[PDB]
This record gives sequence, C-alpha cells and structure tokens, in this order.
Amino acid sequence: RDQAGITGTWYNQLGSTFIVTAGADGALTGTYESAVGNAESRYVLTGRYDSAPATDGSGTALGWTVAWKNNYRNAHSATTWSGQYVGGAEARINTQWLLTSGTTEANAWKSTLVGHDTFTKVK
Amino acid sequence: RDQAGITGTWYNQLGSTFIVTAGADGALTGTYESAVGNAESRYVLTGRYDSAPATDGSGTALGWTVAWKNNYRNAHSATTWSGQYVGGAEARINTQWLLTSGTTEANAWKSTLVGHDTFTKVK
Amino acid sequence: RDQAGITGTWYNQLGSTFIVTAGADGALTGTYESAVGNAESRYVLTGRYDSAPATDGSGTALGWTVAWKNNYRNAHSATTWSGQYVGGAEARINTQWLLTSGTTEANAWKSTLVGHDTFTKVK
Amino acid sequence: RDQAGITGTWYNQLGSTFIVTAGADGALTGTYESAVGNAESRYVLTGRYDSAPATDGSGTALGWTVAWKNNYRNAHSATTWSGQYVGGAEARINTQWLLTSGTTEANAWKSTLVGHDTFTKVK
Repeated sequence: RDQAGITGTWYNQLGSTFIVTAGADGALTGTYESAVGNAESRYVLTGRYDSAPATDGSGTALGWTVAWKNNYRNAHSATTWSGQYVGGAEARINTQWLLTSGTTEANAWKSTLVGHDTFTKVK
Repeated sequence: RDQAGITGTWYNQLGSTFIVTAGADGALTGTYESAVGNAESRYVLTGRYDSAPATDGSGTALGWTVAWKNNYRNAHSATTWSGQYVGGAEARINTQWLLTSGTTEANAWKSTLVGHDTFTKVK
Repeated sequence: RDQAGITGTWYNQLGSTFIVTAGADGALTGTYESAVGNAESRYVLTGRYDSAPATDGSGTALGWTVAWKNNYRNAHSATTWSGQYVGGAEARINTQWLLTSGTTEANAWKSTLVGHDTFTKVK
Repeated sequence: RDQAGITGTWYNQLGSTFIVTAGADGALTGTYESAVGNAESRYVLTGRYDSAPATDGSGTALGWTVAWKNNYRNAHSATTWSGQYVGGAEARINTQWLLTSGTTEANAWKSTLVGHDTFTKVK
C-alpha cells in the first residue's frame, strides 16, 4: 500500500536523517541520525505502521522509537514519534514526539520533552 | 541492565496488558491488549530501551509503538509510549503517550491524543 | 519588553485569528476565533507572558487559555497554548497546545488533544 | 455549578499549591506556588473554565497559565495546565501541562516540557 511510499530516506526541518524500511506486516526498521542534541552517527529504530489504511484520502498512522544509545554515545534517553504518512507529490510524515530522559524520582516531573517534526523526501 | 526487570507482563491503570521481552541489544518486542478504545485481542509492539542506564539511581529510558491493526480490527491509528522503567520492590514503567489517527488534511489538527499510563507488575 | 511586540492581531496556519493585549505586568487578554472545530465567533482568552525576558536572543515565554463557550456555542472544552514569541522582521509565536474535553471518567483516557500552531502577523 | 467547587485551594502530587477563584463568567484568577523547579513564593495565574458544563456526569473543562516571573525570580518560562474538574466526595482536577522556556532558535526543539498533575482538596 504505502509500504513503497514509506520505505526510504527522510529528512526533517532540523536536518536530521531518518532511514526506514516498511515491512508488509506493518513493521518499521532502520536508523536515525540527529542533527541536534549530543547525538552522533546512527541509532537503531523500530516501529509500526497501519499496513491497511483507509482509502478515503486519510493519512497512514505510524510511530517509531529511538533509544539514544549506540557505540559512540549514550544520552540515557528515548524518543518516540507518533504521526501520519501523507502520500502525493510532496509526500510527508507529520509527527509529534516525546523524549523521555532517565531521571531520579525527584526530577521525574521534568523528564519529558515534547515537539513536532515534519519529514520530507528532500533535504 | 534492567533486561530481566523489564521483561514480563505489565498492567496499566486502565486494565490494559503489556507483554514485552527486552533484548540484550536494547530491543523491545511483544504484544499489547487495550482495555479501552476500538480494540480487541493482542496487537504487535516493538520498541527500544537504554540497555546501559546510568547507575546513579536514575530510571531507564524506553519507548514503544503499537499500530492498532491485527486480524480482528483496524482503528487506523498508532500509539507511542515514551517513558522510564523504575526498579525496586514496586517496579513501575511511567509513560506519556501520543495516539495519532490517520485523517484528512482538513482534520489533521485533531489527529493526536495525549495521555499518561503507569504500568505495574500486578493488576 | 515585547509588550509592543505581542499586542495586536495574529493568525495561525489554520486561518484562526488571535487578538491580544499584553499588559506591563505580564497579563494577556483578548479574544480568539477558530477556523476549525465546533466554534463560532469570538471567545475570551486570558494568559501570561514573561515581561522581563533574557536579553541574549532567546524568545519570550508565554501561554494562554480559551474555554470554548461563548454566547453562540459551548464545546465543553478548553485549549491552552504554551510557547514563545520571537521578534524580528518575521515575528512569530511558536506554540504547542492541549485541548481537554469534559468527559465521563470512562472516557477520560481520550479527553485530550495535542497540536502545534504557529502565529504570524499576516494571514 | 462548579464555580464553588473550583474556587479554593488545591494541592498536586508534588506538594505544589494552587489558589484560584472561579468567576461566574468563566474566569480563573489566583496564584500558584511550585514545590519544585526554579521557583519561589507565589506567581500570578489566569485562566478559563466552562461555566455551563454538560449535565451528564462529564467533567468541567478548564485551563490556566503561569509565567514563572515574580518579584523574587524569573525562570524565563511559562506553564499551561489543560484538564477537567471532577466533582464529588474526592473532587479532583486532572491535568496535563506544557512548560515552554524562552530559547534561542537553535535550542527551540528542546524548549518544551510535558507532564501531568493531579490536584486534590487535601495535601
């Protein structure tokens, strides 16, 4: 359906790079590279998407997770993106995300950042 | 290494059931069963956790995704949970989540729900 | 003091209209008109802003609330916008918002929408 | 009817103190004292609530803002709480909040925290 649509390389407004493969069973697998934060190189990501979306012009729901540990760095944090893929000439993934840091119980109240990223197939 | 800590069955305050295995490499895999919403039986989930957390009493960052499609129902949506695992006699996973529905462009502004779930090892 | 800066008429990407006065004490007062949702005409808003922001190029923190009741409609809901004002040739208010509906205890899990609006001084 | 219900002193799970008056026109006014963060003493708050709630056992929607500047400190930030007031023997205000810091454009991605507070009439 959108499996072909989704699979490939995406960029967000920060210059981060998202490389993903969409499986026929709804799986998402790939790597993420962040242009910001104390992140370097590629980090693993896994997620899911609606492999049988509605056919009424709705987007396709999806989400994925990155834990910010790889062989170079550990930020002791994880981001999840939740959003929808929108096909067409200017195909986009529109997301909102939550970034939770490991914290003490005392600092739990400020453990979580929220934002929005838009991914396109170019730049 | 909260690998043993994380792996197993969890319940949230809504009576939902989260069954997960934590891999040594930081993978999360399993199934989710929602006590509420347009949902029935088990749905696949995947995610990531920090397999080398800080040793200072901080929690362990983690997240995962469910796409609300299985052999019974398709809600045309996906939830991501972002949060942290806290060990100890009453181990908890404390989360915030985003639930995005596939929508038309005109309804995109109301595509996404936000909430918080707390998971424990009993009920 | 972005008091001058903030006061006036703003528009977001949905074609909604925000009219606000900033008081020297940090008050925000005005009316909001939503292009979308179960809304008509103007609704009162109130909020606060940092009336003595950092001088280092940072934006100015602010937020406001609208309850979606006026003489025409009642949507039994309230939105808060939280964001920052950024001055300059293309002045912006960048926001994230939570919209909570009054619900039964059984539907509380889906009480709240989350989004992002960007406001500019034209269109 | 919740004017009376809402008006008064409230405490959240962090030991913060929220003092509010609900006006008949849907206004909320008062002060907030945070038990955590870079905060001391009282800060002004303003907001709105649905003064004509549904009669079907639904909660009453409301929200309010605090800018974290007073005569003692300036944290260059603002929190909005969005949620609902639930009446009865153990009356609650159940909220989700966004805390936005003033930042440079380069740090704007990490400008906003998200959380949840529950307020009760005791402790």
